Amino acid sequence: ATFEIVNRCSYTVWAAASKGDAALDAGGRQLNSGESWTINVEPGTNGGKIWARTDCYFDDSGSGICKTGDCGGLLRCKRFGRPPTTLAEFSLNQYGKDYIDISNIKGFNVPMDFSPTTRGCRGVRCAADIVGQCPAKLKAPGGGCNDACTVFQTSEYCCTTGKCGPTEYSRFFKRLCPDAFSYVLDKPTTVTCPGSSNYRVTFCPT
Repeated sequence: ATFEIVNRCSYTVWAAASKGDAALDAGGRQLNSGESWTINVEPGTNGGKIWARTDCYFDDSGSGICKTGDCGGLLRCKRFGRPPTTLAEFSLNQYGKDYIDISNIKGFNVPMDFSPTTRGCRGVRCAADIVGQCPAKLKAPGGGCNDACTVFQTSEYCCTTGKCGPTEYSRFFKRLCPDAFSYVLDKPTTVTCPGSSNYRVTFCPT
């Protein structure tokens, strides 16, 4: 499957792609304002994620640090990123279909649109100014808007017991972005697409 990652932000972002225990394609790359990077994700990839990283610094070996979404200090991510990170999530070729969604469960750092470039389904988007409107207690000093689990580490926010309900904090993310997961047990906003669809992830779509 092909995923065209486009940075429409006025600032540079370092795209990242991983399935948790391995990188997807090269795993990461710098995307200056306006640049597009197309990656190939193997069919059947389950639990894949694409996200943007901001304010990064990498040496010649590809090692460094990012203020948001840092993945073990690597340019080419092999693991998931450090919150806050707006997440484009997907599982491909799952019994004949693809499943995609955007999640704020791990916070929000950069606005994003995640849409198919092929026929059969609609896209999802979370482009509201979540960082600007972020509740004071969730603001990340390093940049972005943290999710409540990251900040408070409670069973309720992290849904540790598999039993949790919406909260003042999750409702904030849901109000600004109704089409993205605001907490673990949020009413699903997952989109079903034809198996083997292709996609485009656009940072700062509006």
